[PDB]
Amino acid sequence: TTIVGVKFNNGVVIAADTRSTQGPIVADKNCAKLHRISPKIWCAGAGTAADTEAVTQLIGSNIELHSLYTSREPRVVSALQMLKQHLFKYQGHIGAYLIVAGVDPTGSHLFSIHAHGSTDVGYYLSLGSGSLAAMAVLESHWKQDLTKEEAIKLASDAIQAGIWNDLGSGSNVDVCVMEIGKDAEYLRNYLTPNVREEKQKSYKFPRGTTAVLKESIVNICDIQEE
Amino acid sequence: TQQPIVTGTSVISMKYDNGVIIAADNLGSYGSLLRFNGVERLIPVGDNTVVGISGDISDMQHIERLLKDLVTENAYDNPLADAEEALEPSYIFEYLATVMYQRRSKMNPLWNAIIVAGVQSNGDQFLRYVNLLGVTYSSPTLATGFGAHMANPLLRKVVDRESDIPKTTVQVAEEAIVNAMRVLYYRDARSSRNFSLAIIDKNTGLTFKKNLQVENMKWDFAKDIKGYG
Amino acid sequence: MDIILGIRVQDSVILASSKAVTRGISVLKDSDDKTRQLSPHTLMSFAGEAGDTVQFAEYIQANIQLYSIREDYELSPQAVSSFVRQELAKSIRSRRPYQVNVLIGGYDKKKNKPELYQIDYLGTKVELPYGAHGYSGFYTFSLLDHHYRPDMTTEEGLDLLKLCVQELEKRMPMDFKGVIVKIVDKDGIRQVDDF
Amino acid sequence: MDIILGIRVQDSVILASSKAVTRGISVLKDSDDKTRQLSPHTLMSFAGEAGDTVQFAEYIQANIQLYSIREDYELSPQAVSSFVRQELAKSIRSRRPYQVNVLIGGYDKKKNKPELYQIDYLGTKVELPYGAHGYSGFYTFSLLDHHYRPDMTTEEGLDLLKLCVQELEKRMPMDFKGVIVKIVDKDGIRQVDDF
Amino acid sequence: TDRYSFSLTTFSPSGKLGQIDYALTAVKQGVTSLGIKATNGVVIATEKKSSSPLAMSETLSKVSLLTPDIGAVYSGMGPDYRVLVDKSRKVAHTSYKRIYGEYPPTKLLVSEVAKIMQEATQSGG
Amino acid sequence: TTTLAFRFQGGIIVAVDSRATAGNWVASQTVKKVIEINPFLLGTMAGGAADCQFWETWLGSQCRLHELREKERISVAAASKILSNLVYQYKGAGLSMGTMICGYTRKEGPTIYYVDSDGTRLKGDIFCVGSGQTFAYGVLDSNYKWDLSVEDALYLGKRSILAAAHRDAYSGGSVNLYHVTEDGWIYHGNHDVGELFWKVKEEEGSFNNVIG
Amino acid sequence: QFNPYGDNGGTILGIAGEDFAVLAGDTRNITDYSINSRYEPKVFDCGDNIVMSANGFAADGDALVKRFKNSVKWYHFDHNDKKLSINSAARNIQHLLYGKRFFPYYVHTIIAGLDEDGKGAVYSFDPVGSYEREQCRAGGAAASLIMPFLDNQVNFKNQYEPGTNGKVKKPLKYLSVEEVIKLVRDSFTSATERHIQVGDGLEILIVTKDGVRKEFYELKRD
Amino acid sequence: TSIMAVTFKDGVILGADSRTTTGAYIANRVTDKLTRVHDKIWCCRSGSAADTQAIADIVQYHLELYTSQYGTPSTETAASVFKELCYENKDNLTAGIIVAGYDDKNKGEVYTIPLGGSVHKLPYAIAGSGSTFIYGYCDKNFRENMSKEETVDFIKHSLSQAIKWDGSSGGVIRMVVLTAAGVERLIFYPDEYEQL
Amino acid sequence: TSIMAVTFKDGVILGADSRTTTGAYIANRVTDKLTRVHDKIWCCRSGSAADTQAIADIVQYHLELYTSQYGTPSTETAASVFKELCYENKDNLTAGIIVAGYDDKNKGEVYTIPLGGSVHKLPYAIAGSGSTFIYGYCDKNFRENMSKEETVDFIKHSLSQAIKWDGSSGGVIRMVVLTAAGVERLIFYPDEYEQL
Amino acid sequence: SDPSSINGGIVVAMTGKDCVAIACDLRLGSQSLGVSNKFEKIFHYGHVFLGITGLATDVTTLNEMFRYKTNLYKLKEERAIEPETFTQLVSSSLYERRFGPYFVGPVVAGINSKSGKPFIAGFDLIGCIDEAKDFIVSGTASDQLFGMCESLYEPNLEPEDLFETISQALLNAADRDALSGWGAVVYIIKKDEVVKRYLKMRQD
Repeated sequence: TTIVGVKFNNGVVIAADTRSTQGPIVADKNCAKLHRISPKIWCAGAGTAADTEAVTQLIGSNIELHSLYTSREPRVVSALQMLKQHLFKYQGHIGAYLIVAGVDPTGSHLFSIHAHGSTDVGYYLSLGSGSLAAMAVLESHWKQDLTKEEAIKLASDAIQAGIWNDLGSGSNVDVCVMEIGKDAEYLRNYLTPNVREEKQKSYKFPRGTTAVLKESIVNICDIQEE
Repeated sequence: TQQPIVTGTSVISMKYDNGVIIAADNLGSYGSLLRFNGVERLIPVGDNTVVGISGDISDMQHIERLLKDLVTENAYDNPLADAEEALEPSYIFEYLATVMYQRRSKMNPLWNAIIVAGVQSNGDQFLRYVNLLGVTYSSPTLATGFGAHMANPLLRKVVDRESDIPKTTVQVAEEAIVNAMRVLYYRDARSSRNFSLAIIDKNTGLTFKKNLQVENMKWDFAKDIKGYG
Repeated sequence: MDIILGIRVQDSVILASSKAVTRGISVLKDSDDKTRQLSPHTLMSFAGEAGDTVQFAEYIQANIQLYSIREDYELSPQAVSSFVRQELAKSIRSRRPYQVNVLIGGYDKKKNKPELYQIDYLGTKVELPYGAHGYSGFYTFSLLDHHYRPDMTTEEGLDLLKLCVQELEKRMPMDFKGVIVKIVDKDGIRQVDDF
Repeated sequence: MDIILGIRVQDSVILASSKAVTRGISVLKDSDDKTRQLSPHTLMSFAGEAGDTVQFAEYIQANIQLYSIREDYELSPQAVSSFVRQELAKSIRSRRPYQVNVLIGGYDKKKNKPELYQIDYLGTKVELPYGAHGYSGFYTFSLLDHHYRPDMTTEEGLDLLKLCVQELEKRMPMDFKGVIVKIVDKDGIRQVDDF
Repeated sequence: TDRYSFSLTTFSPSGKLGQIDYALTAVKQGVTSLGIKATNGVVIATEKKSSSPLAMSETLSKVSLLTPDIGAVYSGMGPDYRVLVDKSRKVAHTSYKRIYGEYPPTKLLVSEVAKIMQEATQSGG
Repeated sequence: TTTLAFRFQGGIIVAVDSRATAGNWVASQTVKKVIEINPFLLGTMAGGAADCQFWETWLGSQCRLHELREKERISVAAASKILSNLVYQYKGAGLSMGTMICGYTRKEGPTIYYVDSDGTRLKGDIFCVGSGQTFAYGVLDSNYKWDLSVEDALYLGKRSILAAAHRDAYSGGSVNLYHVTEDGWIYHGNHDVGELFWKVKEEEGSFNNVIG
Repeated sequence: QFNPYGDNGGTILGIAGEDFAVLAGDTRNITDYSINSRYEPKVFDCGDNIVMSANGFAADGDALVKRFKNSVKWYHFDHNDKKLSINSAARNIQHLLYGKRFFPYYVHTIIAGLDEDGKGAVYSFDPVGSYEREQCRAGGAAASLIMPFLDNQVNFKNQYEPGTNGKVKKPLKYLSVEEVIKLVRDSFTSATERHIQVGDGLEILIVTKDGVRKEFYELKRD
Repeated sequence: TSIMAVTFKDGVILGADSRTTTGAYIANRVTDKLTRVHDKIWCCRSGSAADTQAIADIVQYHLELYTSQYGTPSTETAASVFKELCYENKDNLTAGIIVAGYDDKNKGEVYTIPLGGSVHKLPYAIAGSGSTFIYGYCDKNFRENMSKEETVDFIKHSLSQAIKWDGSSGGVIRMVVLTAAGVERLIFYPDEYEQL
Repeated sequence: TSIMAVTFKDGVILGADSRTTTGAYIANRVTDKLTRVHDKIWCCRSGSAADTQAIADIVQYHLELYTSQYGTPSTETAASVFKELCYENKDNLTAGIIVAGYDDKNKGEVYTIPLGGSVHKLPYAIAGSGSTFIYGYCDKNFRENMSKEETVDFIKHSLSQAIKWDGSSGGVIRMVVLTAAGVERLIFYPDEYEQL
Repeated sequence: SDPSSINGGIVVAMTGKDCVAIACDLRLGSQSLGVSNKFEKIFHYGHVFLGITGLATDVTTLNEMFRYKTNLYKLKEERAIEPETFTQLVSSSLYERRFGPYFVGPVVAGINSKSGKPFIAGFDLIGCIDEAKDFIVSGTASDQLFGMCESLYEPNLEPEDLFETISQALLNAADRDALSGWGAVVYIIKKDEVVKRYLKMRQD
């Protein structure tokens, strides 16, 4: 799983791969790994697949409370502090390896956070098992304070380094751009490398090729009057 | 049973149209404590092959002598072919491989990763891999230690496979090697500023340039990380 | 474990239990019961850990009878099995493991139909025309397949059952010194002294 | 499954061996021997764990026979148990322990008086009036001091042996499928089908 | 000790319950709010009136958001609205945003808050 | 897994399964649990696959060095007890073995010995060895009688493996039938257990738990 | 700690025809989550129209290529130009396998070639010894994904004749060397999207008494 | 992880690295370890990165409140809060926190808290796991109340040796200065002292 | 323990500390670590007392036989006997050995041998348990090819710093001056080094 | 033992053209002993289908757990639950026993009644949404099933073409699986009509 986060002057760009594994077996060919604390506070996760989404959903609920409660836009900081605090109590038994990103009135942000509430701030951070592959590409092209468009081309290609060499990243590359004092635009399937080729012969079968032991008719209807 | 004692890490390598560039960090790690610096691990064998080794220095040193003794055997007899047709990278690779295989049998292994890379006397580039397991593969770019999943992905952009080699040259390779060595220094705790860069070219032979430094490293965004407070 | 057999015949249910009791490595008793009548038309037999089972069986015999006197008419065999399934699900999560492997045979007089169920200690309800638990199960599940037909009588079921007894006696390393046989049927719950 | 018994009387030795074999979780044989003649009036019965019993019995059959035909003198039961004890002791120290307990019952011709030895699987012989091995022999011991006299005939010790076997059906958690009785008498070695 | 665990709402002798009628008196001396249901929306609307001329009223939200798709508005007392708007928001998150991760039906939500009201006419305090 | 041999009047019937699984995955359905020791002796494949098959190929070597050296055809007792002492040498080398050697001689008669990994060898008239030896046993030993015909004996071998295949997981695949005579074993071919099922459900009237 | 075994993955598929045989496999070699190589057959010609792959761990799986190719040489020398048969090849291997069993191999080995009647013969070995003939056999880390589909298209497993509705079973239909190309590609296409040890390349080697034909197809990069 | 703090004539200058390794993979390398837990009492972190950060929020929370109801805490006071948390979590967390602070009554003072939780008031302290390599250098070359320049280069040079032997220490050298002048952040780029 | 050896202009000086512990209890405080295995090439023991002493006899045994057949060894040769013996008994035995010698041709030399059986030549080597602490001081205060007076006091100060921070070191400071001139033994008592 | 390898179980599900299909085997074992060649692992509340795999006890335990929760929804809000709303429900429920969990793999399949779309979804023991519009397979031969179902599958299938791909895929995995087989039953689920048809196969 290769999930990158690249900060730039105007905002922060968070991308993820859509190959979902369970073991060496591919669970889902295409299922996005991007979640939403708030509109302006997105995150994605690698690690335990159930424990990223539950953690994101729960702290999703508690910032949503707050966001009514202060009667204003929430903040990246608010998500991080509740996340970080939550995860320490369990001592890192609720796994979570999230790039948390977002913009807010108080500037551009880009964090990573680990299972037991270790937190880093960088300009480019990646987590999961494809994290290494990405990171190499990410430390070469970069410079302080990118452009919007430069940041988008480099982030996609960090996941592509992933697709090539980490077996947990495959298929479609989704991107989500967040920029300060404007809407968040989710550019799902920005780069789509590898598509399953057409069958040499389409597989169709005539009927009665599968034999029936017995037949019965059980409908999904409830009971109603005669 | 073997326990790693003094270990070294990171050698990178890639092919290009006329030869290879293999380069390594030099630094003897001893865990988080670092006890040796400038420890060479590009061991030249012949004059057109560098055998680039990582893992234990002790095992590296005991087979460093044996590698020099193969050349000594080759020069025993055959005055017309004491390196000309008695030394190629493929022979030096196989020699190394069956010693590690036999020690995995014992359970008393040579704890290393080994790149053997050079250019043959057929005139064709060579890059193969062996280790303490004693697996074997050929490759178009190759690496060891922490760079076998950091640096190696950066080089796979550069040369995808065994028909992208003539699309790659020595200036484009040189840069790719520089970049890769810089990147290793940031994210590894076991990589330092010294690295030695060896190019084995078929038009100019073994040109071994020693003690190159990392240059154009960025550390000026470090001030714009603030506190948490 | 122990011998613990079910056969659902086409007018009654027949259960059978191991007479024997062995604690440590010595037999103490050889006529001791391993089933307790839960309700007037429901019987439950039990085998497992050999101290857990007997105590817990009294826990179930009490709880099911409390509702039988409440409504002045028992709980049907499906409902009894459902209740046992629920409890055992809680009980393997619990700090103190309970292993009770039980065959509930009962003559359902509320649909006038025999029913037999196999509830393992995990807590899985299963409807079945004959059942067993433990290693006895290994020899009888096939052997009952050969000769069962849907048509069965009580005396045909005994004679097949006395065949299963003997087969187990040769083949299974433990002793159990014959079975005790009980019938559950429309006229009540009676025992047979033919083993 | 582990039951070998010895009653030495005043003219013979009475040995009994299990007829059941269990390997794995099942009885494979209900009718078997676990006893092999060594010499014309020396019988060695053997039991313990699977496959130590088979191989080390025939190993001993061989050694003892090699000697007694060659030099045409049948060893004292005293000499024989000593040889078996030397290999039993040796093997605990060595790479393979041989897991086998032997009753060597023989009729001394050099003393015209029966002798019964018990050798534990460690290699320690001890002569006794009667003997056993295993946990099953624990049951049987308490009959043996009661009813034995120092004036017992073969007939007395066969009738004593009926009580001990019947004790075994009740108290052992497993069967043994009856026993082969062999009576090591001055005339030869005879098998009788009494229990 | 506590002893305030007796009800502050109780039945009158000639029927009804006197305490909830007294509370509604605060609604018919309150501020006024109304709702017209269209076939393509609902409008809900209310009056703001100041406590001082130097007070603000864009710092006060008499119409408040419970979830993006369901809004609420009161008549009655202010204080009572402040606390209750928060309990509704909180119950809309525990019970459909941890359990179905979406926004609840409007029929259901109204029910849930009516439970809070019902168990506030129960017990002391 | 289930392997059985029973002596009757015409000799010995060997009937075995063929589904030899890897665990939760069925590695192959085609694995033959017959091991031709020579034309006059058969070995079943129970225990670890590798070990059991291998050394009974080497038993055939010891069969052909019986034939040569003694100028006679090998006793069943002789074959069985060779393989026995060999696995005692490897006892606690962790290799697993369970085979029924079946043979029929003119100087010992039909004889089964069940040789095992521990150096245990048992003479016997019926054995059934495997994961599902218990299921197969029940059918076989109820309807067992020493007086029996070849047709009846063949049909009982099919039906017993069939019962194992039904209830136990690791049985199934295909059956292979042999009828051991003194002139040698006669092969009675391979039958799939899945075609065999539906014949036997119709003809006996059995398998009444299966819904049909 | 030093661990004396590992893996290297890969997925192989050996299909016996009715006059041809095909032993194929991917040319991707991996260790954990690093792609070691995109290009690297383990499907070596060995001489005498036998093709071998010992797939799984690569250190063991090169040991059996060595000793087997030693045996080819020494068979010709010590049986004086008598060719090593398909049958001969199977049993020899067994001996090499069995030879380390207390420090066992950790590969899944396969040979393929034609038999002496001019039909395909595929033998497949467990990691420590014995073999049995096949007609379809997958192996490697993605064995159980390609295997149940190959049985539904070769051996017609769980298929019946149409309009009989299971009264008549579905019999075998004699295969074509082209036809089997379609089966192998469609399976490893599924294999690339549904397993992660599969991709980069596929190399099918077709073996007859008329030659050994190689075919390299590229696969999906993940 | 390399952490030190040293007192001087006008206050206290704290000095730390900015590499955080876990195993051999560096999690972040521009890492800021210098953390504000009051307004003039900053701490340096070593040990397990999460556990220390967990504690410093909890301290920041207690100290902020203590300021508003009871008055400014001392360096001492701040050590009693980190001390009593590490002290009831010594069997299950391990944290090395160095607490340095500028009093307005007794200048800068340095306290060290090890892994079991204890106060020791000291004129300099050294702790961590990469600066467990400069113990002999630091003791010898210390001089009582240096000038401000001399202190900075002293601490830099020391962390240079610490960087040199430990692959777990490294990056830029970050320094925070606690003084009447304010709170002043200094930074040394890697080249500027690995040249020596 | 702390040992070290350092090259200098006119030879090499080997330095050691003759505390030898078992547990908390100091077994003997006058057990030398400076071992003569050749008359001008000495060696320094550290790690377990038993293992190194036992190997040092073997290595001495083969340089008696070496000097008598092939003539005088070099420092390279003494070290290479050690190296290759600790490789074949490295999952069995543990050693710290600093091998240093005076040869006429090449002057003083320092080699160090970890327990895996690696040899590495260095200008200065340090080993023991106190080697870590004084690592920062050693490279800071060492000068390349300094006079004899500066080398004596450098090893004195370095080993005074070892004993301050490593309590398995102490007893006395001993030194062997291997020079062109010969073998001049030193000992420095605790009251001398304590001050300096 | 493992709580997840003790009675096997696989559930397959596929999508088609205006229809879904779910199907299971009938083999209920207690370890290696086969107990029954009868047991549904498929259930239905209204027009949503729950196949639950894994552990014997947890099939029943989760089934009456969702029996309770389905009731509450229908009685209050007077409608039957949607496939998507059910999937969310299941996600949250699995997660409630995080540590020592529910020992199951449920598979959610329906066709909406508000827009008339196929919907499928998958879950582990802890549970995480595994969205597709392809196929969702779960169980112990889930691995086997993933290859086999792909090979066959074509986006959009006529309801009795749909029936040919799922029957074949399920039977073939299930007759190479130790704890599963013994009969199979396939439901073809149309908007207003379900046929439950059994398959004749190997009962061995």
